[PDB]
Amino acid sequence: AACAVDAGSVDQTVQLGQVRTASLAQEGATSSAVGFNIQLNDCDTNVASKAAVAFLGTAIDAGHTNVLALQSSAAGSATNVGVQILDRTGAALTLDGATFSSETTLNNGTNTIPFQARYFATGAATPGAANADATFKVQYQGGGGGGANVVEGKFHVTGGNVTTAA
Repeated sequence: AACAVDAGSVDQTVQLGQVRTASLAQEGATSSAVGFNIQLNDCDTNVASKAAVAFLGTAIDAGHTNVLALQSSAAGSATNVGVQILDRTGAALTLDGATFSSETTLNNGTNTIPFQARYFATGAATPGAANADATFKVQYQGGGGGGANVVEGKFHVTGGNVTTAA
């Protein structure tokens, strides 16, 4: 409660564009990264000096706990690729709702915590839609153990497509 999550951040979406299978041909290949942020308003640094964000979603498998599984689709979604959420240090965050981003240091009032989303291949990707969803929670570093916003934010990736094309 040191801050409030901006309503525009509480339910938001990133679109990653179109990716070639040739660009996701082996584990660890990545698509281009697109930025987003979590905006906090009305921050009171009497209460908290720093904020961080954790993300929860279904991971693609046990060996890739920081890769978000894609939603199924009638036409067949891409396989061997999911979505990563990168914090300000470039690290992809484990999607267990308990692995927090590095901290953003706050001023009073409005602050933005920067992130990126990208596709990450776990193998040789195959073509199809590549949409994903996650939830997020904001935690503060402040007195008495800090605090947390009671809101559960929603993050979405839509408009994504993996194709086999030149």
